[PDB]
Amino acid sequence: MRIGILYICTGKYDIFWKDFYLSAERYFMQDQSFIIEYYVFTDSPKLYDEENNKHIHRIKQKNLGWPDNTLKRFHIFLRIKEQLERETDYLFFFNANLLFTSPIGKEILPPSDSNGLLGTMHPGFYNKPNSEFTYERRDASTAYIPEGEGRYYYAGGLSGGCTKAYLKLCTTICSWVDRDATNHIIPIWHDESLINKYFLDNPPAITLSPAYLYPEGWLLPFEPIILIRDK
Ligand SMILES: C[C@@H]1O[C@@H](O[C@H]2[C@H](O[C@H]3[C@H](O)[C@@H](O)[C@H](O)O[C@@H]3CO)O[C@H](CO)[C@H](O)[C@@H]2O)[C@@H](O)[C@H](O)[C@@H]1O
Repeated sequence: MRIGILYICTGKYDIFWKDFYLSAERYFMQDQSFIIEYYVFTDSPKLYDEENNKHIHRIKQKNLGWPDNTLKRFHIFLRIKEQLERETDYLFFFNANLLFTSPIGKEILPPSDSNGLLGTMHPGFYNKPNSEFTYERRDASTAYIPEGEGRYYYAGGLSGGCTKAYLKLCTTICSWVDRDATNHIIPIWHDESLINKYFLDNPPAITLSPAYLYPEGWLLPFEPIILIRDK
């Protein structure tokens, strides 16, 4: 019924919201079965259409700068954590620069009987062998994986699940994030690095193809469902 969308645009990144939002209204989960809430974490004063729409929730979040912008992701999600458990059945995170090209239905929702959790295959690694996966390799990070270990390389920019299951992931990973800071370790790919470990312990109930991560200006043997805008 309810779909929480988590979205972060700080500094200039807010220039992505307008279109992400618009496309979402056309394509993403449009069935009267679903009510979509938008949690948009930003330091910008006003979003687009934020005045007319009651489902656009601006959350005041200052600019953390790179990498902490991406690194602190679950720290930032967890501020409204209690709100999130109230208002949403499912959560999904989109990288700021995504654009919906095609209709997305209930096909992507993890079942009940599952662990249900969702992840997308990184577009750069879908055609490569796991030696080529950019997994954090220092056993000093929480995000470390043994060489020749792991099934897929998962992307930072789209993830989700049952609200209860994806939050456990935010807190769990949020903690790993914190442990590494105590060791002065920053995983190589940051949150992506860490989510891949979690999805190693936790194979995701749904693994979406790279079509959902299709880069703008790459040729790939899929139809793009979701597109990645190029800066
Ligand atoms: C899709 C890509 O996302 C950002 O960069 C990601 C980076 O992309 C590499 C990819 O790893 C490589 O295999 C492919 O052939 O070329 C891309 C070069 O851009 O991959 C790492 C994983 O190691 C992270 O996922 C990075 O976020 C972005 O900055 C790129 O512009 C592009 O949109």
